[PDB]
Amino acid sequence: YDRKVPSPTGEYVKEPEWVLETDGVNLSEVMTVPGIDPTRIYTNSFIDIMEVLGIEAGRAALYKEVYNVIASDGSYVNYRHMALLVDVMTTQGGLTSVTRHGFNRSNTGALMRCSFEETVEILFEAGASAELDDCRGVSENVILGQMAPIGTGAFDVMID
Amino acid sequence: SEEGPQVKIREASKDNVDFILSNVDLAMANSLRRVMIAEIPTLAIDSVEVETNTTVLADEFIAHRLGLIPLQSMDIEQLEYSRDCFCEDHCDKCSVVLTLQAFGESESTTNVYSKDLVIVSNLMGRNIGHPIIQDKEGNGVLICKLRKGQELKLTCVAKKGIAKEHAKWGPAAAIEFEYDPWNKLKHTDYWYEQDSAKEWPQSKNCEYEDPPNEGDPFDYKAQADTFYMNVESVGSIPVDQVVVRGIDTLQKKVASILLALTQM
Amino acid sequence: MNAPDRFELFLLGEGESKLKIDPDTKAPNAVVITFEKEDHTLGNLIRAELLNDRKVLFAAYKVEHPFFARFKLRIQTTEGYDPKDALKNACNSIINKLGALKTNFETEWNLQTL
Amino acid sequence: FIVEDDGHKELKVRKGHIAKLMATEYQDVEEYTWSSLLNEGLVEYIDAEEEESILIAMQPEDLEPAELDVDPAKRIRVSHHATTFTHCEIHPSMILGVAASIIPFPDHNQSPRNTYQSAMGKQAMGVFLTNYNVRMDTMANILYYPQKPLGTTRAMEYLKFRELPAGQNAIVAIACYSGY
Amino acid sequence: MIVPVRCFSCGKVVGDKWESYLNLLQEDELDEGTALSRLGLKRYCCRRMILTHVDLIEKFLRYNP
Amino acid sequence: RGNLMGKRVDFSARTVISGDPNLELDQVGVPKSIAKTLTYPEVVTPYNIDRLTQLVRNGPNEHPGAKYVIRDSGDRIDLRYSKRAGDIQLQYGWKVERHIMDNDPVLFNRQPSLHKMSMMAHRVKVIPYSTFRLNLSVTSPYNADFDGDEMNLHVPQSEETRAELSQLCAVPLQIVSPQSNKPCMGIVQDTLCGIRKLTLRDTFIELDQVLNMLYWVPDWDGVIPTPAIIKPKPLWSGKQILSVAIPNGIHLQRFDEGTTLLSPKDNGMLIIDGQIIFGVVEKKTVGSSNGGLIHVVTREKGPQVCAKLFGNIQKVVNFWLLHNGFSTGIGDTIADGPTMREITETIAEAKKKVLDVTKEAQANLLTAKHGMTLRESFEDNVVRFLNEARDKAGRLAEVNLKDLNNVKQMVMAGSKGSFINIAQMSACVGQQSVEGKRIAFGFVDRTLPHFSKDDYSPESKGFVENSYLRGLTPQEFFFHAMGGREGLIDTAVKTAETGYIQRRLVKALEDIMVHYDNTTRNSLGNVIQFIYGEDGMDAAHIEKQSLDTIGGSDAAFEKRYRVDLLNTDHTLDPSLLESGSEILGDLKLQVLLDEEYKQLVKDRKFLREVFVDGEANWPLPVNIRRIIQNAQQTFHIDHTKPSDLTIKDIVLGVKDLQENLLVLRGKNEIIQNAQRDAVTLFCCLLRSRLATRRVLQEYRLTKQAFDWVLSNIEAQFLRSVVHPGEMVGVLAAQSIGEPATQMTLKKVTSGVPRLKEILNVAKNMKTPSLTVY
Amino acid sequence: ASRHGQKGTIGITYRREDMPFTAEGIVPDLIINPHAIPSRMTVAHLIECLLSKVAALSGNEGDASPFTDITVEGISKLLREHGYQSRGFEVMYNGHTGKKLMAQIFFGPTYYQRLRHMVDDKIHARARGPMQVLTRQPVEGRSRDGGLRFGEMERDCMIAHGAASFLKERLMEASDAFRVHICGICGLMTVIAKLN
Amino acid sequence: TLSHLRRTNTPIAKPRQLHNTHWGLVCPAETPEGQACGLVKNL
Amino acid sequence: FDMGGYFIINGSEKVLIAQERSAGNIVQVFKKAAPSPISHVAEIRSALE
Amino acid sequence: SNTLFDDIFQVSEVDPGRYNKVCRIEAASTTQDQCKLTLDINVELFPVAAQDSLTVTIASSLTRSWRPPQAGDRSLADDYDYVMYGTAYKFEEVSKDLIAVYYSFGGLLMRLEGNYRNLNNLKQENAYLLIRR
RNA sequence: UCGAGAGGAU
Ligand SMILES: [Mg+2]
Ligand SMILES: [Zn+2]
Ligand SMILES: [Zn+2]
Ligand SMILES: [Zn+2]
Repeated sequence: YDRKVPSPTGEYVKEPEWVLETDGVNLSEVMTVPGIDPTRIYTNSFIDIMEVLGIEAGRAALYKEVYNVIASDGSYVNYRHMALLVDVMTTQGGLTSVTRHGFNRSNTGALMRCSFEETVEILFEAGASAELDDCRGVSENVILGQMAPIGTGAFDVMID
Repeated sequence: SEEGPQVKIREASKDNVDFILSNVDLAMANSLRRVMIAEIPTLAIDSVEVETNTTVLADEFIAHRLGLIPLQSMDIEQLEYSRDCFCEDHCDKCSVVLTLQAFGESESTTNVYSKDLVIVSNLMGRNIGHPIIQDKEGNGVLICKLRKGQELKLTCVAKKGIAKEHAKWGPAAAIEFEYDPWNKLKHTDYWYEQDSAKEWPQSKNCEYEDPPNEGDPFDYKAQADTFYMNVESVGSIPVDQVVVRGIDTLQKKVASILLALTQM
Repeated sequence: MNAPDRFELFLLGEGESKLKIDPDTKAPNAVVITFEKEDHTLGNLIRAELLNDRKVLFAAYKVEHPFFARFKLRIQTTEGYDPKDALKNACNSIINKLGALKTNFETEWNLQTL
Repeated sequence: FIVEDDGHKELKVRKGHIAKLMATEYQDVEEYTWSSLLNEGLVEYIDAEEEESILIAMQPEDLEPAELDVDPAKRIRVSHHATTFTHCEIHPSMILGVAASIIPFPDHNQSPRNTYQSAMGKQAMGVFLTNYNVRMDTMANILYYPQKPLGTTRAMEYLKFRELPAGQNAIVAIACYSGY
Repeated sequence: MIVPVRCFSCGKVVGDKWESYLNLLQEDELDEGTALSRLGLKRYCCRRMILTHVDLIEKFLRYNP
Repeated sequence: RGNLMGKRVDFSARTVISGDPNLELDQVGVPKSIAKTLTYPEVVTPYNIDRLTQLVRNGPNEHPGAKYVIRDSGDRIDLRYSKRAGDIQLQYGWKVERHIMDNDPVLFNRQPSLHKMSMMAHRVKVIPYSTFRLNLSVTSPYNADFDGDEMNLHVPQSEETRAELSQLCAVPLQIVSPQSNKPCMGIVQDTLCGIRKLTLRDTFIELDQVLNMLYWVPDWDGVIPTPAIIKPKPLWSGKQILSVAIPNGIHLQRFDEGTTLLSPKDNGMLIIDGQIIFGVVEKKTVGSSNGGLIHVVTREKGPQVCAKLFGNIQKVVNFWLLHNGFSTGIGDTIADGPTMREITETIAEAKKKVLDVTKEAQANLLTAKHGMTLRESFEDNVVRFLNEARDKAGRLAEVNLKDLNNVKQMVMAGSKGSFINIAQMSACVGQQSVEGKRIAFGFVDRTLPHFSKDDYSPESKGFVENSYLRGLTPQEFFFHAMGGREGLIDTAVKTAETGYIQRRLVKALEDIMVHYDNTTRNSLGNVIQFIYGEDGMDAAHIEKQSLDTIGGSDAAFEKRYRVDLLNTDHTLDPSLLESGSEILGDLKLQVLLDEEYKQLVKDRKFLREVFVDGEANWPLPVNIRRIIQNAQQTFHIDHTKPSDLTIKDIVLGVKDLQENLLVLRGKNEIIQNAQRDAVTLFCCLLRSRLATRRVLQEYRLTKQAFDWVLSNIEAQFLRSVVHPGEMVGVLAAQSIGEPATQMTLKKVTSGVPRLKEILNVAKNMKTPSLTVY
Repeated sequence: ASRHGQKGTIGITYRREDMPFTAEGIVPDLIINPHAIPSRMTVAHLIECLLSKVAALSGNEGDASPFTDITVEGISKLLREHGYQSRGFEVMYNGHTGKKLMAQIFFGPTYYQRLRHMVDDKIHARARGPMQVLTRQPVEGRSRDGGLRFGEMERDCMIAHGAASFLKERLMEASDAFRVHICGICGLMTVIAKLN
Repeated sequence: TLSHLRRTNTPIAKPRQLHNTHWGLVCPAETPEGQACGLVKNL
Repeated sequence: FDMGGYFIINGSEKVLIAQERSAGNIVQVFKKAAPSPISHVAEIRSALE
Repeated sequence: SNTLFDDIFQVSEVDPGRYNKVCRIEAASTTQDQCKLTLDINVELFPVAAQDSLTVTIASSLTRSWRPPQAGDRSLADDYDYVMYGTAYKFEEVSKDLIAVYYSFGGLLMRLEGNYRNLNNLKQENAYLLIRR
């Protein structure tokens, strides 16, 4: 791997470094090894980094793996878009997946949750667990046909 | 002889006229062929009422074919536009009625040529409405074919119109147009693989211009004044009057601008 | 279906004038003439002949849309010279060449033998 | 086709059998048809399982022996480097479908483009049958003046595309002109 | 399905040369290239009207109604 | 999700699309029958009753007219058939459902709706014919083609609804996209092909063509520019006439490969005050790119000037290209006779380099590379050997493509072209691939029954020596057809997965919006980000600009920023400042520069901690580079007169400015610390460029100009801030689902399979690895 | 469309005068654009235009069979016999002006196919039309004078814009706004509808 | 009409891809797009 | 030029489409997956001709 | 409002930079050894052979529309066969007591390097160039 | 109204 790194004069110059590439994954026994740098070693398995190096180390490992997908196709997306998506998966404390048995098992209302997948089964449990909906979700007000809190709808307007 | 554009006819015929349009501006040569093709008024069929059609062809197939049949249009100025005349639908001052009847009374395949068109309305003594026959056998244009037991009865109304509205009123087929066959004007950049000169054929009009000397530099600030033209005519109007009525239709089109400027 | 009737290329519609003249804004001696029901057949011969008149500073036409048949013409002339008079002499300069062409061709045609 | 020894490995079908085939095509006296080719042992019916064990030839000139100057513009065809033939292909264009054999020069094209045309040559307009006037079916579109194409496949004759075309030889100029 | 009266590209009347064109190939034993040149068709826009034409009218006649 | 989350609606339309160069950008072609069908309820006022009474009198069958009229009772009145259709007295307060007319706001749709920029408002321009007309440059935000594509249209029925299309959802507002922080609309395919041929130095235009080109610009001032050449023939360059489209106050600088300030290759772009100075206009100048003309003009002059600018470039260049002309023959694929000799030689020497490797493998003299089998090393070598033949022979052809070659000219301008297409059309199409490898042994030990068994040669495995010009052989035709099936499968497989991916992302983040404290939240109120995007700026008003504190030697960093009043040799020369001689020594002022220099040194350490790669080019909300160029031209500064700024003006002024850049406005310190944390990188940029040596020496500003830059930077900052109410997660979803849709084509999981692993968190991954340092 | 996957709708109908012409008066029936050539690599389209052009002049048929030994260089030997550029270029003149086009135009006949998709068979527009019985929503399809779907895929796009009142308009006033009455004790629409 | 009578269907481990065995019997190119590409083939 | 090969039901001419299927009465060896208790199968689809 | 610079140059190199009607010209001032210029010229109108000697002038006149000459009464300020109109985009110093001025005559580029033009060649938009036989 | 097939789009 080629790498630019500061010279004593201060300008960046390229210092080539030898980097091993493996076919497998076990972080708990690989980083605890003499002769490596255990401060910068990396896997392309963010799920292993989350349980080993802490959740917040997995968040940056999650975002970098999204970036390598985009930049391999040559495209460019701004930072905040992917980093919003990464933080939503990461905020719940583990690795919340964007799937029907992932984020959609949250407490984020019912009519919002019933609009994605497993539609009728959610209303069944909500009829049992007697859930009350805040109706501040976008999909609650779309289903009820109201002006949702969407920009224009975030505020009320009244006279002096 | 008159001061202005000079014309020298190289070749001429009943259908083709080859001349050189010397000492003219470019826009006059191009507005000529634009007004030659479209704005000349000429007569062709614009309405068809079908009595009986036992043919295989649909009526509007045949109605499309009848419009493109070339009719005589020499004394066309004595004819009037239907939108101009005061008749109810059409009259003899504006329109020329035609009539076609055909029956298959032969075991052989019976053709329906254009020369079988017959004229009903009064011509008022002008060269108007006669379908052109250039066929060496004399049979005009193969409109339809008939088996035994088939008939076709219809009435064609030929009205006056302009080729901008529909191409059936087309006086001329295709206008040859070349200026500067050596490209001494450098009006185009030649595409080539090895040599521009050997990959492109010399025009026939290259003989009637001075071959340039490559040691001589670019003759800049020269403009296109000499044009080479060749006019085909369908036959509705003779070739000599296609261009002359083209000049007149353009000159009349300039004239309507003058009268509009005075009225304001 | 949606296409207009094909005579609108050369027939003036309801309440339409042939020439509508408007003066140009932010130009001393300039005018805009909205030729109706006309095209590049007519406009290029006007513009190319205006350029031959040595008292014309600007002369150009454009077609706003190939759908419709109309074009705008802009002329710029020296002070004390209405471009309508520069237009009038230019169009009249055209017809003299056209009428000379008509008789020159008819003279040369009847000389030819076929 | 069928290849065996002779005096060497050569096709069974000869020019004498070919002339009697075209003698049958003139008469449209000891007729010669495709079954006569099959029953004289000159042609075999080879399926996918049985062609696992055979060595086919692409062109009948691969069998001619070999021993320089050549036209540079043609395709680069590899010398086949094979001798022990059992069969020979009738013609390599006979791998194509009925719709793909409409396409001119498919060997000079990208293979998705050959596929893309084959889906919409079925939706071109034309005369599907001569009795369109007689039939009364739910929907029918017939071209006014259909034209046989100026560039025809050799396998167009057996598809009757020249006899029942679906388009017109439009005069096509590729040109950047008015940006429409 | 029947001979176009005029060429699409240039508008020359090609609707009269059909009966002549067929008999040029047969009664004179000509080829198609010299046949089109004889009939006054010289531009290729004209030539593809007659050459590429499939006269389907002859099959339409055989249907007796 | 079929009747509530989305339902069929009236006041809608649908037809084909076609492209109109003489349409404006935000204008839409609407057929009359569509406008005769669609209505808008308009209440009668004193202002409109003279028009509306005529419209009702005009009738519904021909437009402009009206179809229904509503009284105060609410009982509708049918104008298609009634007695009083010609006898109407419009009392005030009545509702008249008129037709759609010119310059009305309507939505423009394209399915699939992968974008917020795929549903943009349009100004109605009613046209006669039956197709929706749209501008050339609006294709890419819809992925529009004209090969039979169709587009929808929706009509608002109330004034607030009309306002939201015009002031939020309009075409000019969505020109710069929050996705990719760049414009989405650029010059396409004809203008783009023409604007290079226009801008060539050989390309010169005469007076007759130039005057028509001038009047084609709509908002033109009426001033003929003085020609480039005047003596033999007054002649204009294409750069002369094209520059009239670019508005005054536009500066643009760009450098690439051979870019001197004389530019012998005519490359690069230098644009000053609405005139281009040298260059060739092409895709890197005028395409929808980061830091292009569309990026400058939309920021500088606004959206409406740039939307009007889109047409004005088209109307000139299409006029030039209409009269210049352009085509593509098949001689644009023919290479030299000698070039074909070396190309088939290039194939042959690589064909023998496989046979030498194969014979080496056949005698078991092959050395097995580490980690991989002996057979896998043979496949890896030969695939690499033959691609190098395909890549070189194609690059042998692009050498031989002359300057007049029309395929080359599209590659040159970036309209529609690539190198590989030249390699396949002229030199050698290459080797086909199925499932990542060569053509498999479907038959026993052979690919086709015309080869002997166990033939691992290039011909019997998928390599296609002949080109599309030369003609593919029968065996090559099938392998090319075999690999093409996987692509049409791969094209059809990914789009269902991608369409699932986009829907999963949107419904995950649909409640995500910036609330009224810059905190990203959801309906429950669970905070996801405290500052949106970790700095608090909308991704639209964001540009890439280098922080040159990072790069360069410490001594070179020193010379550009160290000012020692106490030294005689490293001090502001009295040429630079009126107070130059009186400032020397002055112990109370060198403490301010040393405080400045100690912070710029601390800043360089700070960014070097974060930016380990050292690439300073990173996007930041305010383009200071364009601001300073404005002050150099708005105030006609010379590079000889000394400044009006004492050192106390600069150093105290910049430090006062950072307090006035605002993101959060709380009165407690942990918000103020978050506010300090929000702007911290921008100040590191701001102090780097507004430094006391750099202000006085590199761009010799004055006191009047300097106070304006502080007013510009503060105002541009507060503009470039997220507006509370923006649903950003929905935008975040589509900003990744749409580039996922354009994902299509040394073994690792990459792209859409890897993306399917990342989102749907994979217990077992198809290719895990450890990158060991 | 043509026989090589080259689709395309009609952008404009120009007359013969507006169309560019050559020195023989020949005028293209059809004008396509050169940028659809290199992206999709349809060289057979380009040879068909050449082989048809030599077939029209010579009066002989065109052999476009696959796996022939016919070359472009072999065809272009024949077209130079008939007095044109070997690779099909023709000096063409503008119709509007009459100036020779600076780029010589690739010109020739090419078999084209009129596909079955017509605009007036696809033109569709609707306002306040029929309603479905079950859902009180607009009916499906243009064949029943139906309404276009404002799908959930489109609902996300108006959410990202922030157009909230347009979202309420597109979902109530268009397509099945309905008023119903509910009780304050039991939150259900059990109440007897009593209005007048 | 000619190409309907030679159409095949496969009611549904890599079936959709073109096999070497398809040489001579199934058209390599003629197939639909999208929905069932390679499942529905022509002879 | 009509080719036949179609039935005529209720005036609407119908085409029986071909139906691809694996051949019966052949022995095939199928390597099973790695998380499987059994590793290889020999399948024979047995039906009378 | 008059002549700013005058010199006489002998051309060293003429280079058609992949161009047909423009060449890159290279010359130095005769009677001087610390001044040289590099300029883009139109060879189609004015053929510039190598090792020719060309008098070169720069003016400031002789805003508003460019009207055509219209007559000989509008008297040209050029006894030359070639002229051009351009804009100065940058001025750089090679060294102390040295200078270099950059002009763009509508994409046609000139570089003038020397010392003694210090009384002229200012930063203003207006600039001409006159070249004799 | 429900179920089936066929294309059009990316
Ligand atoms: Mg499309
Ligand atoms: Zn009358
Ligand atoms: Zn013709
Ligand atoms: Zn209750």
